[PDB]
Amino acid sequence: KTKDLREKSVEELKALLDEQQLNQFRLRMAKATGQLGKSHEVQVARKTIARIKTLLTEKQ
Amino acid sequence: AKIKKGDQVIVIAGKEKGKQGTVLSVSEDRVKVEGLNLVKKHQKPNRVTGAEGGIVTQEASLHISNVAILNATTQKADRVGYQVIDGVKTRVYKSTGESVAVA
Amino acid sequence: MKRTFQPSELKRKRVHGFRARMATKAGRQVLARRRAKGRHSLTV
Amino acid sequence: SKVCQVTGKRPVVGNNVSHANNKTKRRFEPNLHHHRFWLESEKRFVRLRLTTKGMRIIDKLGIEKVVADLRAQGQKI
Amino acid sequence: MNNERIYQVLKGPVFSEKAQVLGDTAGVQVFKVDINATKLEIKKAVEKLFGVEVVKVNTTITKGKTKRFGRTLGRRSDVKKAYVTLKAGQD
RNA sequence: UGAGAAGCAUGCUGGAGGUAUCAGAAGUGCGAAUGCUGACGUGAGUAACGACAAAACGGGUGAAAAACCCGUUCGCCGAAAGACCAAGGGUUCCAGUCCAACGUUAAUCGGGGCUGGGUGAGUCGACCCCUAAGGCGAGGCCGAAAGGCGUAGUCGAUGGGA
RNA sequence: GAACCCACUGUCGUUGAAAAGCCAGGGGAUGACUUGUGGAUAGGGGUGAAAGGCUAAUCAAGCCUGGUGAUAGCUGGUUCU
RNA sequence: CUCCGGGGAGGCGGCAAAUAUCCUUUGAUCCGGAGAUGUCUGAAUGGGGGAACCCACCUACUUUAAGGUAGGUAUUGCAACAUGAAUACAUAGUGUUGCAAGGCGAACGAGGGGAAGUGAAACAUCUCAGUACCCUUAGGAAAAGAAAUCAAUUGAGAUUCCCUCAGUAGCGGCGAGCGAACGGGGAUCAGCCCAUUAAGUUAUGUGUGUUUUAGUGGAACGCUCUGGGAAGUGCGAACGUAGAGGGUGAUAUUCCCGUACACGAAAGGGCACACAUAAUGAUGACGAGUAGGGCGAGGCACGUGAAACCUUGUCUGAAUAUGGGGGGACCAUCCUCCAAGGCUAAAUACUCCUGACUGACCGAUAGUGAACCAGUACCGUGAGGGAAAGGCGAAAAGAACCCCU
Ligand SMILES: NCCC[C@H](N)CC(=O)NCCC[C@H](N)CC(=O)NCCC[C@H](N)CC(=O)N[C@@H]1[C@H](O)[C@@H](OC(N)=O)[C@@H](CO)O[C@H]1NC1=N[C@@H]2C(=O)NC[C@@H](O)[C@H]2N1
Repeated sequence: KTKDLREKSVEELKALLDEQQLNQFRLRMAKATGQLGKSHEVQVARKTIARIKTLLTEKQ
Repeated sequence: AKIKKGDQVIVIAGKEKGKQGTVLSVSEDRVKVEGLNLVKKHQKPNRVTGAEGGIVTQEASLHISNVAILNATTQKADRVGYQVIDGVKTRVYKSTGESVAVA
Repeated sequence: MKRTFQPSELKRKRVHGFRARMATKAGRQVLARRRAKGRHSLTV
Repeated sequence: SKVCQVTGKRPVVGNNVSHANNKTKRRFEPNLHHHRFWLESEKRFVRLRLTTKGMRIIDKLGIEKVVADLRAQGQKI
Repeated sequence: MNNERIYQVLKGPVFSEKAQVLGDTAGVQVFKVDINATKLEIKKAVEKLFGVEVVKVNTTITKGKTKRFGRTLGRRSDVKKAYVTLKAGQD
């Protein structure tokens, strides 16, 4: 996924960061309510946010 | 001198010495071979999940130094070497130099 | 009967506390000795 | 502290020695005191804490030379 | 306020008899929130992420327990709870 | 078996090391030091079970009830043996469940073990503004060094301020 | 004369309920009074209506760590044949 | 988390199993190198404070409400600039910007202060001892160092360290004790400058060499007996530039990991040499309040002694190369050196650390206080004091099921 994020530009990356953070909140809420059986998506989103931040500081 | 998850091996030491089978897993210095070195586990019944217990038979791991790959041509124990054929490293039989047969 | 220890957190901190030890060179030597000995707790 | 600005003299340690040769620690102190000197090149009085040997050196070399020398060593006169 | 803090403020719901009764009868939602969250922060977060109207927010902090698990003494973290009163009939 | 410190053989237990001869080096031999550490005896199933306000019975649960629960009686405190706040303590608070250890007895009970809950403020308190005793203290004065004192200031409630 | 602050007599207790108490009596109780909170004085120093009293259950020189394995013409002990 | 390199069948750290979701030959986990992020306290530095907390100000951008993002705001010293009293010029004072410092940490170095127990069979001179301790402050070492030095056939030739001289000469309530030098043998060797200013040292840049931080290949054993298990018994083979070591169900050169040996680097670091540019050496140009003297002390093996020589608290005070210092009171003669200005590597001292190797060192009351969740539990207001506690089995195969309770 790192390559896919890398071809994108700064504006698209900053938008993707907001979408991923909102998705992280939704996933946390679902897990807390107990309606989330598959649990690896929280780790995937948590790593995706870090990758986006790394690429952002690399490009700036 | 590697032993991999799909090899055909023969046991050279222990109570199973002289028998052969397919290795099921390699972890650290221990190897499990299907159908060999069986132990009887007295499994207690599980209150939460049901699945009442009983006496079950399952494989137990042997030390990696207690098995050797089986040479298919000669049906004897053998050691493993490495040769760089073309550009790739390949395991070979030390007795005859032929490439190890993938199972 | 009245015994010797009459607890008070403010007095404890003002007499034996971290800043009280830092205020003098002898207190800093006390902290150095306790760090060298490897105490899990430096001060009260 | 008791340091002469001109010579750098300071109290030193020694012994009182009695007739029975008992030895006790003591200090020798400089003949220190304050004195105002007229600096003509600056039209003002400069107050120094110095010894009588400092006054003798000032008599020998002139106040201007001594003041310039002390300034050259980082003394704020 | 930024969306980062907005998405970080709320941690999860509270499931207990008191929380259930408050939700059933009084139109009050009980949340676990970040230990450093303020009442205004919680109000804004709830309003943005659930599209409701908040009347007032009440917060409380419960200190963590210290228990002897096995041979070692451990301590749980402090938990801050937020009582959020909704307007009229919402949620 | 030898004069002795000791040696040799072998039954049982034990389950992986031991070591002739001749030389070489010593943390080389314990009963005492009111010796040091751990374990265990005698006293002895002896003294004692912590305010002489006081208990009795019916039913319940339970393996087991003088001590727990419910009920009917009796008694004690009532300027504290009742109800609160500060200090101090820190989950001892509430519910379910368990009884090995803790409770000077037993315990189904508990401030005990385990699991889950519980502390909602513009008006209460703290924080905040203000200062006392006192502390620290830019420059400064003094002192072998460390440092002592102190000006402008800055802190400091046990007091003033919705 | 109660609260509060003391501590004159006696029995009990003395491996105590308590490393200074209980009980029955006793003294002061608007004053040189009692008391909370927060401060100051540090060891040949402090403080003392003065007993060498008190200075964290320790006082004719507090406690801790170093000099230090102080010195002891003294006492004890010193291991197989 | 990203990039580069290595590696090639498994993995999601340990106590600590088990389960679920999963990841991975489109290269996972893991190893090495380089980057990104890096909350709060603590020199803590925006102010304060009972450490991990309370309260702020200014500027720019952004939001519409009671905010967000980024930056700046400590003190002291130095420099530049501006401003500026008594007081006329000035000066003190004040402000801004830039640069630097503070704190921690083993031992060794240098410097400022400096005991007593003890011994003398008592004790004061003396000893202990410039030791313990307190304080300031460097470097990889530091300090010292190129003769106003020794020697005494007129010879040696800077400093530092070791052996000897020698427990000698001496000092000493001539007690207890303290204790040299000359000369000789070694280690290491090196000199260069004071105003157009030297050797050297430190930074930076480039080049060459070397080393270091992952890794790859790596020989050769069968049968038989005892046995739960063979590496052990018996018989016969093979390798050796590899018979170091560890593991494997008992004791293995040939089962496994390795070992000898042969290779290996995208990238980064250390050291050596050479060149180039800065700086520094270097406010110093042959040394006057100096040498010497009186008084009081200190250091010299040397305690006032016949006491030379060095340092100076106090009072004084030259000559200045036809000059001056020393040769242990002092004089003469001879010999020797040139103070009152500097820089300088090696031989020497040490171990908080990193890697490799070793032990007639210990083996759980031993060895670190600590083999184990130890400076912990526990004790104390505090400084501080300070334990006990290792072993199922080769493999959990850790005892399904029945019975008493
Ligand atoms: N005919 C009569 C029949 C009667 C009938 N049957 C009924 C009856 O009457 N039955 C009686 C039952 C007997 C008894 N009650 C049962 C019992 O007691 N169970 C105890 C069960 C829990 C037990 N406490 C767990 C435990 O201690 N774990 C230890 C422990 O973590 C730790 O040890 C230390 N040092 O602390 C560690 C050391 O590294 O080892 C662990 N363990 C390990 N095992 C592993 C291994 O082997 N290899 C690999 C690694 O996994 C190893 N670690």
